[PDB]
Amino acid sequence: NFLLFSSKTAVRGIPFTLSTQEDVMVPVTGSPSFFVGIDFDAQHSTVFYSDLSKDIIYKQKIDGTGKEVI
Amino acid sequence: EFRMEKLNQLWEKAKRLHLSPVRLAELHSDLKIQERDELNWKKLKVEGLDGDGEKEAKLVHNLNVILARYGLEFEEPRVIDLWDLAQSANFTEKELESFREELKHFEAKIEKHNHYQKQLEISHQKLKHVESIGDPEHISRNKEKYVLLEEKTKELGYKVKKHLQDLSSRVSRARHN
Amino acid sequence: EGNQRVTLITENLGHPRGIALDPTVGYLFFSDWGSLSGQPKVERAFMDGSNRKDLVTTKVGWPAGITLDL
Repeated sequence: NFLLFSSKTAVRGIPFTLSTQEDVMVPVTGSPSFFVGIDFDAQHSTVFYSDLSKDIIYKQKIDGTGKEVI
Repeated sequence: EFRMEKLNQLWEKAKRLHLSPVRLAELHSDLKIQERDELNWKKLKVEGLDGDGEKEAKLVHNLNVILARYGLEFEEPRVIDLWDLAQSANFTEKELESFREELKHFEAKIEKHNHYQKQLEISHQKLKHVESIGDPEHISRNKEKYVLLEEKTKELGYKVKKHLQDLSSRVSRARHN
Repeated sequence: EGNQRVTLITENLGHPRGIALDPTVGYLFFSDWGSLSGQPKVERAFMDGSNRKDLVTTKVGWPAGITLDL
């Protein structure tokens, strides 16, 4: 488990504990991007997100690979 | 609780003996089961549907056995405070263990400081006695001890205060983050 | 060749610019021309990111580059 959150800059995942602050997933980022929506599919260890700047919904693995357009 | 005449009599004794309530509750259970069997047995006596003594023996066997089963680690207040607060901080187990060792060293420092303050007090008592006596050699010697012992004691005082400030500030920062 | 990604430092990082390291001793140095706390600084860590220190903090300004005299 970890805290998935989204912002204009990037989609990031941080531990729930406030001590070990380092990210636990590869931060999702785009060049003109503006991220709003997020969810996850823990079976495939993927996260869904919507780039409101592109108007596209993506999925991407935790390790940073496997970006695809939904 | 029971229709049966002599089972009502037996059931009163178990209340008088204050037996185990669960076993006492089960004792009602099998007696309520037996009373149906006992009335069933006698129902055959008026119906003449037994002549072999089965329906008597089966019930008295259980009753006879029922007669058996029922008779029928810190020393200074400051380090204690710091440890108590640091328990609720956002410390890693590794940082918590290192912080524990740090409080042990800080505790050694405060014990050294209070020991030398007590030495500074007994040297002050010796100095008071000597000053009352008024011997110039005694005054010079007791000064050579006291005036240098004060600075040694005060240097520890500064060092203990700084260490306390550092530990308290770090714990307070690690409680909010 | 770009395998085995892992993040070392993320807390307070502000604007990290410079970096240098001495594997013979195990220290990692990096500069930061303004933290989330506001202060620009030069700092030192172990090469695993632990035990961070303000190595320089007064009159720091905009530290842009770091090198070591090994």
